[PDB]
Amino acid sequence: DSIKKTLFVVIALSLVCSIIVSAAAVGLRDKQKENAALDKQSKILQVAGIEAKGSKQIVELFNKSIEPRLVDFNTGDFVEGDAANYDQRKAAKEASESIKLTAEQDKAKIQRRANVGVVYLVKDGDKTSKVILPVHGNGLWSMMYAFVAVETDGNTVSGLTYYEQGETPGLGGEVENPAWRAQWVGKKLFDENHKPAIKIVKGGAPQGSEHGVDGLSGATLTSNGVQNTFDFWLGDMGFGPFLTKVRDGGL
Amino acid sequence: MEHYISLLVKSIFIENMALSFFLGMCTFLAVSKKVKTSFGLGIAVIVVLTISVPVNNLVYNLVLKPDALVEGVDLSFLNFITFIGVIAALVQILEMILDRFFPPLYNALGIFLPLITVNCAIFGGVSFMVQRDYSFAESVVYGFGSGVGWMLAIVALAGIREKMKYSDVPPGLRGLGITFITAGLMALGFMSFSGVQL
Amino acid sequence: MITIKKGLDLPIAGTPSQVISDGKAIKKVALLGEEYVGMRPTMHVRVGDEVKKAQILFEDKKNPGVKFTSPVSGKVVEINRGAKRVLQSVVIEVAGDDQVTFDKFEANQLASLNRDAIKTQLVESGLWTAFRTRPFSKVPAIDSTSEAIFVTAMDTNPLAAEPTVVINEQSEAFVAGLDVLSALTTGKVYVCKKGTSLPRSQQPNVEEHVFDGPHPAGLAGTHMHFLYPVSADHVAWSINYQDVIAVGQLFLTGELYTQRVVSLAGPVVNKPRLVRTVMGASLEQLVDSEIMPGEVRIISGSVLSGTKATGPHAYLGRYHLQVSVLREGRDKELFGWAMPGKNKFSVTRSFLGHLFKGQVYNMTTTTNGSDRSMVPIGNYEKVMPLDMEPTLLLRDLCAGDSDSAVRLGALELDEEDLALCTFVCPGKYEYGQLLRECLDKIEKEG
Amino acid sequence: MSTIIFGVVMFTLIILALVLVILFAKSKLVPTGDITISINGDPEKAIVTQPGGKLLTALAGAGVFVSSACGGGGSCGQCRVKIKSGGGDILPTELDHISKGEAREGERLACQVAVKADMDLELPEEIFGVKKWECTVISNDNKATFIKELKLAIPDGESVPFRAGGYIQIEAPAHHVKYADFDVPEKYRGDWDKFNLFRYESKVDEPIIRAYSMANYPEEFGIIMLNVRIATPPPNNPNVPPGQMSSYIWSLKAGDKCTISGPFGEFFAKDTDAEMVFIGGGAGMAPMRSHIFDQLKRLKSKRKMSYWYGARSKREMFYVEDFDGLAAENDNFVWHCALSDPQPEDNWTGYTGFIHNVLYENYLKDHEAPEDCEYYMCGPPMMNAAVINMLKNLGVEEENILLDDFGG
Amino acid sequence: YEAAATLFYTPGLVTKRSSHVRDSVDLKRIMIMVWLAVFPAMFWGMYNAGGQAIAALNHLYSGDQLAAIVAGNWHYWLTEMLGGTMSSDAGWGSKMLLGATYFLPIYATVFIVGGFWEVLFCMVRKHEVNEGFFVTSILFALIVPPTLPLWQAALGITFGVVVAKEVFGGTGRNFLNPALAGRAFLFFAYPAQISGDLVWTAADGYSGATALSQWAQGGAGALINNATGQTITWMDAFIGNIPGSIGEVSTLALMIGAAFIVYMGIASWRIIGGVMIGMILLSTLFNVIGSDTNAMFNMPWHWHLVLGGFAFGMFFMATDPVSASFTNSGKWAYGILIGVMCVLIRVVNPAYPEGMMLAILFANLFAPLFDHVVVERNIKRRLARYG
Amino acid sequence: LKKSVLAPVLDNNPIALQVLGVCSALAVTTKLETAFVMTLAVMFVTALSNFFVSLIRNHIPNSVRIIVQMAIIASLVIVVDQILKAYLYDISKQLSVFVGLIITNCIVMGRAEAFAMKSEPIPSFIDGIGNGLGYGFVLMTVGFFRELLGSGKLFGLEVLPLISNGGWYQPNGLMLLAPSAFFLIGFMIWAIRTFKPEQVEAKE
Ligand SMILES: Cc1cc2nc3c(=O)[nH]c(=O)nc-3n(C[C@H](O)[C@H](O)[C@H](O)COP(=O)(O)OP(=O)(O)OC[C@H]3O[C@@H](n4cnc5c(N)ncnc54)[C@H](O)[C@@H]3O)c2cc1C
Ligand SMILES: CCCCCCCC/C=C\CCCCCCCC(=O)OC[C@H](COP(=O)(O)OCCN)OC(=O)CCCCCCC/C=C\CCCCCCCC
Ligand SMILES: Cc1cc2nc3c(=O)[nH]c(=O)nc-3n(C[C@H](O)[C@H](O)[C@H](O)CO)c2cc1C
Ligand code: FES
Ligand code: FES
Ligand SMILES: [Ca+2]
Repeated sequence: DSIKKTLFVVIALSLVCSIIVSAAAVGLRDKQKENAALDKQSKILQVAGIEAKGSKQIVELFNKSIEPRLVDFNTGDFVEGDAANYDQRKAAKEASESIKLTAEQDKAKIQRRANVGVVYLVKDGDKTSKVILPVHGNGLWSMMYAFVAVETDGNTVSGLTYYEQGETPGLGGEVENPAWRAQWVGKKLFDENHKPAIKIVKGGAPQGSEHGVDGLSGATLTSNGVQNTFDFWLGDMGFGPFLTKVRDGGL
Repeated sequence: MEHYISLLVKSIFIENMALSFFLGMCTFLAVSKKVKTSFGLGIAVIVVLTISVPVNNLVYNLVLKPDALVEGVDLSFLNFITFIGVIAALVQILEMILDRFFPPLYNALGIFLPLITVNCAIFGGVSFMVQRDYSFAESVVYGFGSGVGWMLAIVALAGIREKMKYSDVPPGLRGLGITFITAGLMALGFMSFSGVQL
Repeated sequence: MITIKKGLDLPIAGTPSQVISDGKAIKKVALLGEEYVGMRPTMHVRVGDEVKKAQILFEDKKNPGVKFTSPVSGKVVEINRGAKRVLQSVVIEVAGDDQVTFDKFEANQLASLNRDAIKTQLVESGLWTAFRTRPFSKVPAIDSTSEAIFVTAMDTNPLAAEPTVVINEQSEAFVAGLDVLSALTTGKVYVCKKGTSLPRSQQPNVEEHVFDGPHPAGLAGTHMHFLYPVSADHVAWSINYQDVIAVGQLFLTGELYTQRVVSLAGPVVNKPRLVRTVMGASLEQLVDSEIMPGEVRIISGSVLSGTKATGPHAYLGRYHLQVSVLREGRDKELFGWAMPGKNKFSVTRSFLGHLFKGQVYNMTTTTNGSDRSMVPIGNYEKVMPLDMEPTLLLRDLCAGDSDSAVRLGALELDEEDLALCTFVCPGKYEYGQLLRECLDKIEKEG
Repeated sequence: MSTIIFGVVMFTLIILALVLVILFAKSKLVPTGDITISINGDPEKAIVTQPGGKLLTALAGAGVFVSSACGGGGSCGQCRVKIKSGGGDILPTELDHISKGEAREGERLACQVAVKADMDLELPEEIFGVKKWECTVISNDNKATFIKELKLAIPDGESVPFRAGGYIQIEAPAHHVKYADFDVPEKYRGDWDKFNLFRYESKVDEPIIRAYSMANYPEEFGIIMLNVRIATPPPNNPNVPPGQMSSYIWSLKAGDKCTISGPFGEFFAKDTDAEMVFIGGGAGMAPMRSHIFDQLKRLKSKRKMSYWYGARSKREMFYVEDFDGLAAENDNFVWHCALSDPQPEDNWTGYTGFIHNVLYENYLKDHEAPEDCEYYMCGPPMMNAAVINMLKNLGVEEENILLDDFGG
Repeated sequence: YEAAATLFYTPGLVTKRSSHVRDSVDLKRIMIMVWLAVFPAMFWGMYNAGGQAIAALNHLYSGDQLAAIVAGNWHYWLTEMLGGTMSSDAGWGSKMLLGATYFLPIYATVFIVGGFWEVLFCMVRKHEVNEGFFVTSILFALIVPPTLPLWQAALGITFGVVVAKEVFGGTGRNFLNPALAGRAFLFFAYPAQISGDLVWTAADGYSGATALSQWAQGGAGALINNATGQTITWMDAFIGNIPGSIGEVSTLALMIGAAFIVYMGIASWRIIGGVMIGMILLSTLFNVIGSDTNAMFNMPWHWHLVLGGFAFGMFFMATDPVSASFTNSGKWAYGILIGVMCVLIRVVNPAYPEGMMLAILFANLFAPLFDHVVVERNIKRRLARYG
Repeated sequence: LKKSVLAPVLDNNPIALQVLGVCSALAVTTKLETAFVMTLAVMFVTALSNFFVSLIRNHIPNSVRIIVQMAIIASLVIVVDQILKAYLYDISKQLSVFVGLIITNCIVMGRAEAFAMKSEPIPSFIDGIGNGLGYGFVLMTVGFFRELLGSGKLFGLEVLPLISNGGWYQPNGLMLLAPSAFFLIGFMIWAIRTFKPEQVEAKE
C-alpha cells in the first residue's frame, strides 16, 4: 500500500533528526548554564571593584572573593539554602514564595515582592568588606535592575551599576553613564536618625553633599524611578531590617 | 474581566504584530493591493492564530514544559518542531474541511490558507505566548487580539495603497520601495502608544 | 416636485430677451460628424452633388441602419476632414426647395400606431438621431427598445432659451410628438418641466414631473437619476422638446421640420434675443453684424458644455439650442491672483464679488490659473446634486480606473454632467474628456 | 542518556501523530469519485476523469484536439472553450488575453481550468472534424532565396475540407539535420555561399508541433501546398541554434513521410461586396494566393480586387505566371510587385521601394474613400507595422484591417 | 528670474475645451490665503518668545551678570545693538526683536532647504515649481521650540519634504502631513532638543516646565510661572502669555486667523467640529470616571482647548485637504478620531505631555478606511437602484 | 557555477525583488554583529535544508511534503539554536525570537520548494549559499547604516566619538526604532533599480 512507503519515510526521517537534535541539545546544557551564570558573575565582579578578564579569571575570582547568601526581608536574617542558584524573579512570580504589595507600600511599582532574597558578600580573607544588595524598580519604559555595593558600616555606598534599564539611549538611559555611576561613591544611605536619605536632586546637586546625587537631564520621569526604587528598597519592607542588623554589627 | 480587556487592547494597539513586531511582512506587503483580499487574509489570520495559540499552549503545558511528564526531564528543545508541526497540520486540516463542507467560506477566505501555513506571524505569536507564560484563556484572548491587530494594520495599508492610485511614484520606487516607505510611515504613526503600560 | 439645492446658477452678462424674432439669411448648413458619439461614417455623397431635403448623406458603420440626412436641399460643397481623415462636416449650400416626403396621419391615430412603423418612418427621415441613450449617450439601435423616454421640456443652462415660448407656439406639434413617443415608449414617457403649465397629452403613459432648483436641475441625467436610474441592464432614451415638436410635425404632415428657435446671447452681443434659424446653420453668418468689435469666441451651446465654433466646426450642432459669444481673454496681470475681486466670480468666498448680490460679470475664456494637482477644498460637493461621491469619482477618472468609476457611478453621466465640476476646479482639470475616455474603455471592453 | 530516549520517542510520536491525523482528514474529507465532462449538452459524449489533471490534457487524452499552436504557457491563446457550468474562476493570464465580453457568454481557456467539478462545455463543430494525417512529399523545390515550397500528398482519395486562409499543424520526430544536405539551386545559392549558412545544423530530442498556412484554394484536390521560410539564427546573435521545424521541412525531400493534423483557421475573407486589397510579403504569398484564387475560381466574384507583393529583389519574386493569368482573364484582379533594392541584373522598370509607401502613393492617395475597403495583410512584422500605420493614418477602422501575423 | 514670471504675473492662458469659463480660484490663491492666516500667530509668537526670554533672564541674573550673559549670546547683544533692551522694562518692540532673532533663522533655513529639495524634484520630473510649500515651511517653522539647532531644522524639513511628500509625486498626491512628519522625525530622533524643561524659554540657564507638564504632576494648583512667581490663569493661556512652541500659544490669534479660512471655504468646519466633539466627549468621560493618582483625569474640556498645540493643529494642520477624508461623513469621523486620540495621549500616556502630532499622524493613516466605508455604503444604495 | 552564487546578490535579490525575507531584515539590523550572525545562520540552514531535501526529493510523499520539509528545516534550526546558545550567548539573547523564526523565514522554504525538489544535491548547496549571500547583502548594508548613524559604532568599535563620551557626534535616535529599517530598505530598492532598470515594475 501507499501507506507503507510514507510511513517508512516519516519514521526513518524522524529517527535520524531526533537522534541528531536530542544529542546536540543534551550535550550542551552544561555549557549553556555556565554561559548564563557567567554574565551575572562578571557584573557582580565589576560592581565589587575587582578586575577580571576572561571566563577563567571571572570564575576564579568570583569563587575566591564573592559569597552569595540568602536573607529574609521580613525579619532581616540569613536563611540556609542553595543561595548560588536562587532565582528571585521566579520566586516573586510564584505565589507561595512571594507576597502581593498594597498601593501604600508599593513605592517602586513592582507589584510583587519575594520572601527570600539573595545578597552577595565581598570577602577579603575572612572579613567581609562589602555587601552587594540587588535592587530594582520601574522607570518610564521598563523595569530597571541595579547592583548597589554597601560598605560594612551600613551607610557608605561604594558603587552602583544598572545591568537592565531599557530606557531612551540618550535621555534616561544615562543611568549607565560612568560619570553618573561614579557620582555615587561616598554617599550615605541613611541619616543620623536611621531613615532613608538618598535624594535624586533635580537640576544639580550641592557640591559636597552626602545625600545628594545629580538627577538625569531631560529625564525626570526615570529619575523618579531611581528615587522610588531606593525609597522602597531602603524601607521597612525591603533591605531595612537587614541593613539595620548590618549597621548594628556582625555582618 | 478587567484583566482580559487589558490584554485585548494591548495586543490590538499597544503591541501590534505587523507594525510593532514585524511579523508576516511578506504577505503584509504583497497582498495589500486590494482592501477586499486584505480583509479576507486578515480574517484567515485571525481564525488560524486564534486556533493555533491555545492548542499549542495545551501541548506545551502538557508535554514540553520542564518536569511535565517525568521529574528531572526537560523536553523544551522540541518547542520549534512541535509548534510548526501543529500549525501546519491545523492549517491544512481546516483548509480541507472548508473546501469540502462549506464551499462559500472556502471561496471567501479559505483560498488564503495555503499562504499562511508557514507564516512568521503565528510562529512568533506562539513563541511570545510561551515566553509570557499565558494561561489557556489568556492565550485565547492574546491570539484573538493579535489577529485583529494584524488585520487592522493590513486593511489600513490596503486602503492607503488603493488611495494611492492618484500618486506619481518614481520608476525605481514604483512597487516595493514606496510600499516599504508607506509601512515605515505607518509605524511612525502607530508609535503613539509607546509610553502606555496596559 | 423634486427640489435641488446643490447647484450653481452662473451669473453671466447678456441674458437674452425671451421674444422670438426672425433671423438673418442662412446660405450654408452642415452636419458635424464628430458630435455623434462613437460614429464612423460611410459617405453617400460627393462634392458637387445636388441633394434634396432629408436625403441620406452618410451612414454609421458601428450602428447599422442609422441614416444621417440633409437638413435642407442644396448642393454638397465641402467635405471637411481633419487629422487621420476624420470627418468634420459636410457643408451644403442652400438652393432650391426639393424634399423627400413620407406618410402623414391624422392626430387621432398617432397614439395607436405600430412601433415598427414609427421606427421605420423615423429612421427613413433622420429623426432617429434625435435620441441619445444613457449610458454612453449614443444613438439607439434601430432594433432596440426602451422603457423610459425622457423629454427635456426645461432648460437651466446660462443664457438659455425658454421652452414655454416655443411650445405655446406649436402646442399641436408638441402633443403629437408626445403621442408618438407614447406608442414608441413601451414603458413610459416623462415630460420633465418647471412649475409652469404646458400642453398636455391625454395618454396615461405620459407623465409630467416638475423639477425646481438651480443648474443642473434641468439636465436629462439628473431627471434619469431621480426618476429611472440607469445602468448596463436598464437603458433610457432622451429627446428634447424641439425635437419632439419636429417629430410631431413629421408624423402629422409627412415632411421633415428643420426649423429651430435658438438663443443668441453673451457678454459681447449687442441685442441678445431669440432668433429663428435652421438645423445646422452657419454660425459665422448667424452672428454677422451682431457682435461688439473685438476678438470673441463663438460657441454652439452653453459656456459650460459647448463646441468652439471656428473653421469647419462653425455650424450649429445637432443637440444644441443656443449660441454663446464671449470675449477671448489672454492678458497677463501683475498680482492678479492676489487681488480682492469686486468683479471676480467664484464658488468660494475668497473674493469680494460674493458680497455684492445680483452682480453680473463680463466673463471671458480665461483659465484663472495653471494646471496643478487636485487639492480638494470641497468645491465639487457644492455643485453635485446627485447621490454620488464627487471627489472620489473624479479622482478615479483622473487616475484612469474605469472599473472603479463604473462602480462609483460613471455609467449615469454625460459630458454635460461634469461641467460645473470642471468649472469649480482649482487645478484646472477637464473631466468631460476623462469621462469620455472611461466610457470608451467600458464600451470597447465588452 | 535518560533524556535522549524521551527526546527521540517524543519527536517520533508527535511527527507520526501529525502525519496520521493529516492522512485521516484527507481520506474522509476529500472526494475521490468520478467527474463527467459533457463536451456538449446535446450528444451523449462525456468524458469521465479523476479530479487530478488539466482540462486540455483530459480532452487530448480523450482524443478531441482543440486548436492550439504553441502548446504551452498560454503563449498561444487559441485553446478557447465555452463553459456553461464548470471550473468557477478565471486566471490572470485569462484576464490578460480575454475581455469581460467573453466572460459573460462563457468562453474560457482550456489550458488553465482545474477539473474538480462537473463541467458543461460547448465547443465549435470545427474541433470535432480534425483528423491526424499521413502524407508523402511530392516536391520540395525552391521559390526564393529563403522561401521553399513543400507540396504534400494527401492519401485515400480525400481532400482536407478547409476555408481559404486556414492552416495545418505539422509534427516531427527527434532528428539531427545537416545544412549541407539542403538542395538549393545555384541561382539562389549566391547569398547562401556568401554568408556561409551551410555550416549550421539542428538537433532536437522531443516531438515538435508547429503550424503552417496552406497555399492552395480548396478546389485544388489531392495536393497540400505550403510555403516555408528558413528561420536562420538572427543577425544579432549568429551563435544560437537555427529553427527546428523550418530545418526539418527544408530537410524533407521527394518520397519522405510527414504528418499534418486537421484544418484550422481564423483568417477568412469577409462576406461583402466591398473592394478588396491584398497586402502581402515574405511567405504571406501562401494565404494571399489561397484567398485570391478562392475568390476568382471557386466563388467567381466580381469584387474589385488588388494585390501588392513586396520582395527584396527579382530573385525573390515567384508565382508570377498564375497571377498574370488571373489578371489577364479577369478585369477585377490587378496585382503589383515592389522590389526593395533591385540588382543591375534585374533590369527592373516598375515600382521600387517599401510596399506601404508604394501602395499609399500609387493607389490610396488618389482613392475616393479608403475607409470603405477590406484590407487583408500578412508578411514580415516590419511590413505589418508600416502598413497598419499607413492604414490607420488614412482613417481606416480596425474592423476593415484583417491581419494574419506569422506567430504573433 | 523665471520664477518672478510665474509668481508675479497671471499665466495668461485660455480654455481649450468643454467648460469655456472657469472659476477665479486657483492653487496659488488658496495657499497664500492659508499662508496669510497664520501671521497673527507668528507675530504674537515672536513677541511672546522675546517677552518670556527677557523675563526669565531678569529673574536669574542682575547687574554685572546680565552684561556678561548678553555679551555672550548673539541674540541678546544683537538686540542691544539694533536698539532694544534686555532690562525688565523692555517694551513690546524689544521683545519682538528678540523673538525675531529666534524665528527668522529657523524659518529661513527651513524655507531654503525645502525649496532646494522641491526645486530639485520638480526639475528632474519636468514640472513647474508650485505653491503649497509656503504653508509646509511656515507651519514647520512655528510648531518647533524657539531653541532648535539649525541643522536639526534642516534635517527635519528634509525628511518632511522628501520622504513624506516629494517621494509620492508632489503636492496633492501624498497621504501624510509633511510638516508634522518632519517634527516626528525630530521628536523621535533627537528628542532632548524638543522635550523637557530646558528648550521652551530661550533663556541661558533657565529650567522650567510648561503647563501640560505641571498639570500632570500636581493639577490646577501646580500651574505657576516660575519666572514671575504668578499663577497661570485661563485668560493667560487663551490670550497666550505662556511658554511653548513658537506660534501655538495664542488661541485667540489662532481663532482670528482660522475664522477667515473657514469662512472662505478652505478649511473644513466639519473636521473642526469633529475634533471639538471628540475632545469634549473624551475629556468629559475622564472627568466623570476620575482617578486619584492621575492629575490629568480632572482637566476640563476648556483647559484642553487652550493648553498645548490643540488649537494650532485643530485649526491649521488637521484641515489639510490632501491628508483628510474626502467624504462628508469621513470628515466627521476623521475629526472625532483626531480629538479622541489627542485627549488619550494627553491623559493615559505618561511619556509625552501632549498628543496632537501623533493623533493626526494616526488619523492620516485611518482616513482612507473611513472613505472606503462611506463609499461602500453608497455603492449598495446604487445597486438597489436608488442612486 | 560562480554565477549560480553571485546572481541572487543583485540580479535576483530576495529582499529587494522577491519579497521573501523581510521580517528579520527589519528586526536584526540594529547591530552589525547580530546582522552578521543572522546572515551566517541563514546561509547554513538554507544550504543544508536544500541539500537534504534534494537528497530525498523522490521519496517525499505529496500529502505530507510540507511536514517532511519542515521537519528537516526545524531540525537544522534547532541545532543552530543549541549551538549559538552555548558559544555566542550574548548574540542569542538579542536574537531571541528570530533564531526560531528562521524556520518560518520564507527564503528557506521557498528555495526548498522551488529549487531543491527539482535539482541535484550539489547545485542545491550552491543555490542556498547564493541566496544566503543575497540576504546578507541587504542585512549587512542596513545594519552598517543603522549602527553607524544611530550609535556611532561599527561592530562595537567607537568610530564616531559620541557627544556624551566627550565627542562631537550626536547619535540619531530613529536609527534604533521601527521606521528606519523600512526607509533604508526602500531607498536600497530605489538605488538598486536605478542601475538595473529591467527590474522596474511597469505602470499599473
Ligand atoms: C497560423 C500560423 C501560420 C503560419 N504560417 C507560416 C507560413 O506560412 N510560413 C512560415 O514560414 N511560418 C509560418 N508560421 C510561423 C511558424 O509557426 C514558425 O514560427 C516559423 O515557421 C519558424 O519555425 P521554426 O522551425 O524556426 O520554429 P522554432 O525552431 O521554434 O523557431 C526558432 C527561431 O527562433 C530563433 N531562436 C531560437 N532560439 C533562439 C535564441 N536562444 N536566441 C535567438 N534566436 C533564437 C531562431 O533563429 C529561429 O528563427 C505560421 C504561424 C502561425 C501561428
Ligand atoms: C469655526 C470658526 C473658527 C473658530 C472661531 C471660534 C469662535 C468662537 C466664539 C468666540 C470665542 C470667544 C470666547 C471668549 C471666552 C470668554 C472667557 C470666559 O468667559 O470664560 C471662559 C469659560 C471658562 O472659564 P474658566 O476657565 O472656567 O474660568 C474659571 C477657571 N476655572 O468658558 C470657556 O472656556 C469658553 C470656551 C471658549 C470658546 C470656545 C470656542 C470653540 C473653538 C472653535 C470650535 C468651533 C465650534 C465647534 C464647537 C463644537 C461643539 C460640539
Ligand atoms: C487648509 C489647508 C491646510 C493645510 N495644512 C498643512 C499642514 O498642516 N502641513 C503641511 O505640510 N501642508 C499643509 N497644507 C498645504 C498642502 O495641503 C500640503 O502641501 C499637501 O499635503 C500637499 O501634499 C495645507 C493647505 C491648506 C489649503
Ligand atoms: S496550451 Fe498548455 S498552457 Fe496554453
Ligand atoms: S520572513 Fe518571510 S514571511 Fe516573515
Ligand atoms: Ca500580547
